[PDB]
Amino acid sequence: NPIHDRTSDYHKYLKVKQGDSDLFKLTVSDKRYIWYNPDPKERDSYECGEIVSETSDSFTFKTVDGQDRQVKKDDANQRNPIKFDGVEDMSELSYLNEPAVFHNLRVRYNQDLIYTYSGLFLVAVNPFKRIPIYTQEMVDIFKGRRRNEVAPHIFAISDVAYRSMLDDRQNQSLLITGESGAGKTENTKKVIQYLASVAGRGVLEQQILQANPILEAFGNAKTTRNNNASRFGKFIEIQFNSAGFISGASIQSYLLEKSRVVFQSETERNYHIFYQLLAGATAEEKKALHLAGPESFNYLNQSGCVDIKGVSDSEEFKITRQAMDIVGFSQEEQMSIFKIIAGILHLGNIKFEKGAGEGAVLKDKTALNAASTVFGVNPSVLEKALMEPRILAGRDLVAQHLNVEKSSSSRDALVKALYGRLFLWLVKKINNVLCQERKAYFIGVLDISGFEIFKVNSFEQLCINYTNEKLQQFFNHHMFKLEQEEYLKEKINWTGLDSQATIDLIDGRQPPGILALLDEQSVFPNATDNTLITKLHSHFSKKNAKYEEPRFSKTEFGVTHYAGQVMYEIQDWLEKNKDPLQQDLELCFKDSSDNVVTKLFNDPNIASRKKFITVAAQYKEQLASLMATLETTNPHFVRCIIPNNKQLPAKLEDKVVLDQLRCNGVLEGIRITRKGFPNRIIYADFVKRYYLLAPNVPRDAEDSQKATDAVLKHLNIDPEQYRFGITKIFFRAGQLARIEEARE
Ligand SMILES: [Mg+2]
Repeated sequence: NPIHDRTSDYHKYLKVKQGDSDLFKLTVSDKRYIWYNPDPKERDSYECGEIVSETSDSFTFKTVDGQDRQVKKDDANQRNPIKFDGVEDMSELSYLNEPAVFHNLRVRYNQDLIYTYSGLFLVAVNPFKRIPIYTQEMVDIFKGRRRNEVAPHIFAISDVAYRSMLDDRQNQSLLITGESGAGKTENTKKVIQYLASVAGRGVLEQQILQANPILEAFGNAKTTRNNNASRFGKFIEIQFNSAGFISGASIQSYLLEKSRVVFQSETERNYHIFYQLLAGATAEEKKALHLAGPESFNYLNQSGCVDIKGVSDSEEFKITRQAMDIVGFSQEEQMSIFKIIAGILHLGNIKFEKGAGEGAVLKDKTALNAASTVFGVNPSVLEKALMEPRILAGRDLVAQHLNVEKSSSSRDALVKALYGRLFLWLVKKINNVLCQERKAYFIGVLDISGFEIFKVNSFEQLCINYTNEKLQQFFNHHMFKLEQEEYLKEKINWTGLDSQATIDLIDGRQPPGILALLDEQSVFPNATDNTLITKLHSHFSKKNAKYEEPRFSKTEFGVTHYAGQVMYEIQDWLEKNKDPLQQDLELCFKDSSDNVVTKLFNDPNIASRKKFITVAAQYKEQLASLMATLETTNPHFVRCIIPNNKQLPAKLEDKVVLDQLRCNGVLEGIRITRKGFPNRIIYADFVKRYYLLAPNVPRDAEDSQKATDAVLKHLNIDPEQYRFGITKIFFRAGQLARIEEARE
């Protein structure tokens, strides 16, 4: 049994290596240390100082290069005794200050132990290298094991959720969030791998597993932070019958980055599918789709990057086509998907020219025709809908001759609409195959970004930060409910409203919040960026404590989020909220001869947001349905963390890491925890380690509570620092570290 065989891969890769002995005496030391900042302007870079003496309210310590500093006891970050280095749950630490939390993570990360609990959270730090802990053999170890019987792992939280589903008869959710490159999608895939194995058996399992490469081909791209970045969020429901076997699955997607189709920043790529197609198509597909190399398409030849190191786009095309076969897209469906992809690239090569007054005409029709052929549309109808759309102006419908720039924007809008709708069609198609109208239970997995705070923040950042306000509020309420249950159950008296202001500033109706004011401006076609930002300042500047009008910028505003202030710029929000596409372009493509393209334009479930609503209103409603579903589940929270910004292994950077722990709720959770009784230990466990600290207890004394009390009395510990629970002693912060340091 690998859990008990210390030579196994389980022990080597997931545990701190255990020596011949764990006796208290091995770890005895008279040194006491403090974590301190060598430079006080760097709040989260620490070094270890040896305390050399103390007064009533201060410590004096030696810094690393020999200099005496002093610190008030009340301000000190004491270092946990060495036995605590490597513990599997931060809730086991006696000193719970920030550098002590970072130290335990780093100790573990130094041994390639990338998973560590913190109370309710599983903290997962990307190793940026392969560690072989996700094999079938590794799956089998976690089957049926309680959290406290096996090491931290995404498989163990997956098993606890599965058993809770079966035992409590309650749907479950796993919320997996964090920065780009942190590992969320890979962990999401491991949860699905795990459930398919413990609960599967089959062709349905295979289809559920193959849904993923399809959506990654279409919704992931190389960015500067991740070679395989997800540019859409997702919520996957894995469905079960009441006997606990997988019966189905459903996928909801969110915030697909449609703008990447038409523009990529330097060294970034477009969506993988465009390179796959070009690399992987047969000679006969290339000629039928009129394809050349990526250097021949404006939508793929601007960033300077068409290749990803270690990735073969033609081998990935094969993988994507195999996935499609297995889910059951027909050969004709697949061809039409590739026709849409090829036609977008052809659209992007249309070059608009001035032909007189502007004008915009097409002198070479080759790209127009190629696009028209592949989409099944009339090129003369496409041409006019692009450059001379008929516009309603009062009661008159008149063709307006657009100039080159508006013609080019309209073409871009068409491309983004084709891409967005195709993606939604793909999701619906996969759902039609996988989804069970009659599931008994589900485990839902959310894989989305945590808070996004960039150098520039725009409408999509406000959306995902609004989502993360809700999810952090949900976690807070959950944490409050479970802590009070724990204290109740052990009979111990100790005794997200916070998030509501920010949420109301964003989504309030009366008085109107930011999205309501955005939506109001959206019915006025001549409203501008300036009219919108002015309205926002008029309502909130100096009037709402979570908002800030900048000192100087005229296009930005600040929101105080859970994770700190975010500055947003409002350029183009009015356009983003309406997502406009000329009606003559809808009309052109509504009459397509292609059986996929017609759906993108004639099925109102795909072609339109529902009835009339804006993009913000739809985002608010989809978030409220998501929250409604999560509130019916027993949730589990996974916080993925990136160790540095360079995609390098073995380089865990304190400032990068701690900033994420502050943003994602981990440090706040600990700060709240550490105030009550954070260490709660099964009496027999306590006795088993500490019996030699007192006379006449019996390492296995049958009366565990009494023997615990014997040691506490013998050491004369202040009774205010502990509480006897029905099954555990509860300790205030620091107390257990002082017991660990007592004399044998
Ligand atoms: Mg991802």
